[PDB]
Amino acid sequence: AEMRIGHGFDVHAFGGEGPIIIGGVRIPYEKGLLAHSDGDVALHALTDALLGAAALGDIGKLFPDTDPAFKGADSRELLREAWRRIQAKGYTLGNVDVTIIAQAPKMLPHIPQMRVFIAEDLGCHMDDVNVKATTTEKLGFTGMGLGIACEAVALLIK
Amino acid sequence: AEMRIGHGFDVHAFGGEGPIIIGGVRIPYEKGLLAHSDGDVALHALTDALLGAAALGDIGKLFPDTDPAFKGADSRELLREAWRRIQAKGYTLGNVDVTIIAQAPKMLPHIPQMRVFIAEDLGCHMDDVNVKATTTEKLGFTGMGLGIACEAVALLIK
Amino acid sequence: AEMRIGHGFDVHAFGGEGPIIIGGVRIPYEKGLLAHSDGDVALHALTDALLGAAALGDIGKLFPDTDPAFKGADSRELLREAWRRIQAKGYTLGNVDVTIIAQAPKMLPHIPQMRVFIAEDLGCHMDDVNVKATTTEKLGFTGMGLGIACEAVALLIK
Ligand SMILES: Nc1ccn([C@@H]2O[C@H](COP(=O)(O)OP(=O)(O)O)[C@@H](O)[C@H]2O)c(=O)n1
Ligand SMILES: Nc1ccn([C@@H]2O[C@H](COP(=O)(O)OP(=O)(O)O)[C@@H](O)[C@H]2O)c(=O)n1
Ligand SMILES: Nc1ccn([C@@H]2O[C@H](COP(=O)(O)OP(=O)(O)O)[C@@H](O)[C@H]2O)c(=O)n1
Ligand SMILES: CC(C)=CCC/C(C)=C/COP(=O)(O)OP(=O)(O)O
Ligand SMILES: [Mn+2]
Ligand SMILES: [Mn+2]
Ligand SMILES: [Mn+2]
Ligand SMILES: [Zn+2]
Ligand SMILES: [Zn+2]
Ligand SMILES: [Zn+2]
Repeated sequence: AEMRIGHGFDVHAFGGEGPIIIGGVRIPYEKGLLAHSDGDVALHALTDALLGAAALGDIGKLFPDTDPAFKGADSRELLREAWRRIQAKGYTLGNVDVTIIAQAPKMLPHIPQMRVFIAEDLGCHMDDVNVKATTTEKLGFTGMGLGIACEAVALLIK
Repeated sequence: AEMRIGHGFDVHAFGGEGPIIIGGVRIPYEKGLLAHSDGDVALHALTDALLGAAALGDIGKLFPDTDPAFKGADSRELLREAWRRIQAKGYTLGNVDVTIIAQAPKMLPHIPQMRVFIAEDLGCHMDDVNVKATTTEKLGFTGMGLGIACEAVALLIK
Repeated sequence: AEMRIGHGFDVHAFGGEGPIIIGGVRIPYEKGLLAHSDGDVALHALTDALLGAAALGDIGKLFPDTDPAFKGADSRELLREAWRRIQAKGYTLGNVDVTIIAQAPKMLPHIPQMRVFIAEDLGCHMDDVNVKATTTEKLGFTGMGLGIACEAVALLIK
């Protein structure tokens, strides 16, 4: 059994009306997130971490910012699709860990539901999906409420 | 033997008198770090990386920002406590890698002592604990001396 | 077979004439990168991820900012040298995943060539090297075109 590591990172800016979608979960907030998809940084970062582990590039590589094939869709579809590909190459999920970086809104109440979504989307047990949040103690663009960042790592098995 | 990956990230802002505690080590600096605990970003980030690998959430989940149980303590206690929990679920340490992001102070002289602390706190050999530092070449909130960031990754074995 | 995780992170600021070197690849851009070496954030971050996995510190530890031994060289040499050391301790490459964080230039056309370089430098198959890019949607120092950040993770086998 060969094992593979992956990393992902994403940022999206605030704009317009709430809510925001993070980890599939619709979360109420004063601002919404500017996006060409649904702006779900958590799932984008996770997808990159997963793809990178399977050495398949990134989301922008699999789903061009323009292309007809998979266009203007919600990030859960993109996640499921990438996982389809990652499995086609003969990988199963080791586990994933996600780190949301945001000053607000409060993510912790929504994390259990995010895990239901991700566990479903990758067809695994919840105990292989972990999600956290942190603030930057009001420092930097996230700390000064301009956007949200997210990091994810992934482990795969062949 | 099943293997598990984890990631952690933390930021704290400068304020008041030095010194700062980073990786358990008390380091002299003009400013100190604003915190509800001892503001040890290195250990916080490590703890999250470890917890995330064991799919146990984050420090804020285990030790609420308010709660009586483990209150206003130093981050080495929180680290040891989380490791107690991570072991209770039947995990041993693969290895940890930590990345301090700070313009100053200079971290490199203190890294050997940080590793003594962490290796003790997780009850392992030093050769399973790695710590680095980097500046952001004067860019961003860390680069403009407003705070310190840290990243950690962890590998666990069941 | 024991397995080891590593993480790396690097930033460099824009300045002077293009081009920039990223992942060994010379990429045309209006500004160049301020550096004591060639300012290759991608390879620096990768090297730290690799060294950290082998618990050998960071690049600044192996190659002091001043030292005669390996001085003012290009980052591919530093990468190859660190890999020599990492192998001397009895490690082979599991895989690496790299994440470039930059508003511009566009990295995606250059990624295939970056992988040729890294795969050569670590003497492995391309399918063990993954590289991505992302913008911070115009937010933060990278988003406001002041510099480039990069993250890397690495897996090693003993
Ligand atoms: N400096 C950069 C940044 C991104 N990219 C590519 O552009 C894509 C999308 O960039 P983005 O930062 O807007 O990512 P999204 O969160 O919008 O999907 C990435 O997935 C990469 O393929 C690039 O080629 N060079
Ligand atoms: N956007 C956010 C940020 C943090 N959190 C939670 O709040 C806790 C503490 O946040 P923090 O950024 O002040 O972390 P500390 O370094 O102060 O421990 C985290 O551990 C999460 O449980 C959240 O629910 N939503
Ligand atoms: N706060 C810090 C930052 C960096 N360092 C050390 O200084 C070295 C170089 O720092 P740097 O941010 O300029 O890294 P480069 O990208 O210039 O190689 C690091 O590799 C660390 O060894 C430190 O001791 N304390
Ligand atoms: C964990 C990672 C990837 C850290 C990199 C730091 C980063 C992207 C800072 C954003 O700039 P900023 O918020 O400091 O911009 P400014 O302070 O200029 O508003
Ligand atoms: Mn806090
Ligand atoms: Mn430097
Ligand atoms: Mn975008
Ligand atoms: Zn995105
Ligand atoms: Zn903290
Ligand atoms: Zn560098």
